[PDB]
Amino acid sequence: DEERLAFYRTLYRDHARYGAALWLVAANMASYSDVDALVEWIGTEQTE
Amino acid sequence: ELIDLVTAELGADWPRLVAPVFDPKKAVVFDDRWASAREDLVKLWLTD
Amino acid sequence: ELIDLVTAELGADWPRLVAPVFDPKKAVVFDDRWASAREDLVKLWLTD
Repeated sequence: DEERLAFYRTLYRDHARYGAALWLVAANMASYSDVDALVEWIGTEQTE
Repeated sequence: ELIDLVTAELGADWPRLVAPVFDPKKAVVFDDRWASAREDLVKLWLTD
Repeated sequence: ELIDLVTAELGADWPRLVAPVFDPKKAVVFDDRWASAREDLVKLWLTD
């Protein structure tokens, strides 16, 4: 949401350096469906 | 029968504790450093 | 939705692995020793 989005954005703009990138996803860590979808997302690409 | 089976075995709030959250359209990328670098160059001039 | 939720999280055969078996009408009591004692007295005479 808005609070956490502002938090992670200020975290990046404070502590970032050379070629650093931060990706941010919403995933429940108590669901095997979410763990499988998360590893598929980190695996194959996403082209919208 | 199935829902009070799950209520007796696991818990009453099991589907909301286990419900999937992940969706690949909501991923957020934070890889802008040159722009925040230029703005930080400005506010270094503004600070005394 | 709920059954394939349970299929993705726990397993396909979860209700038959977890299904209740107990029923108090099917309890079996084995407290007869005097009768089997008398029959064993007989078969001690039958054995040589």
